[PDB]
Amino acid sequence: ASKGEELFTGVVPILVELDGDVNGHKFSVSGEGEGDATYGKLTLKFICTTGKLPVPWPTLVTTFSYGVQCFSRYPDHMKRHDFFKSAMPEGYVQERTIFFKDDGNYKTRAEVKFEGDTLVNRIELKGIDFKEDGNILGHKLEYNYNSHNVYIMADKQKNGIKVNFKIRHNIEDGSVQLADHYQQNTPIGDGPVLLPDNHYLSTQSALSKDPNEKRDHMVLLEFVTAAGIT
Repeated sequence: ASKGEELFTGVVPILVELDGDVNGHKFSVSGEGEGDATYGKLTLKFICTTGKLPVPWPTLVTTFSYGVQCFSRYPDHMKRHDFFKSAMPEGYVQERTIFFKDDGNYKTRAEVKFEGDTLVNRIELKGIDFKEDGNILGHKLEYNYNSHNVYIMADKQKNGIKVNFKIRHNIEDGSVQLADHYQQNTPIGDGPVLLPDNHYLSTQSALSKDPNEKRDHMVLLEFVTAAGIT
């Protein structure tokens, strides 16, 4: 019904690459998996290629995925509102500032585009102002994830979208660390893109470990479905 969709009818290979620096600590992670937009589902495995990840794995989930929202299932009646797939194959730039409450912040820039037959997400991250005793550099986060809604509005002026949401990360003492996300997506290409009416993406994630894997790693399963328009 609209072009770009067609790239996503089957199961699509995903490549994720991140280079980061948090308070001066540098690290890289690579990830691979597959996305099925028909079901609204992603499976990804991430490996820290530089040793042991210096921040908790859960703090990077939205950066890696929250990272490939072109795999969202859009119900037929709101397929006119799917910015993410409409920007493909050329892709889009995704930028965020993520504010951890009472702590530092991540600033990220990513490019999400087709390189051949695989969808690749290449990311740069800088984090600063983190306390060495805080929930993040202290590694007090539980290894798990909650459900969140991700709110989307068009930004007519940038030919893109603005996205806001707050992540609730469970701390191992029973409290919650809030992570306020501000996001901006703009097409890499020249062509028209679909600028949406306000809606949101219902997102669920589950984190596990491959018990055969000796590297520091995260396995991520995620289900994402668009909603909010009648």
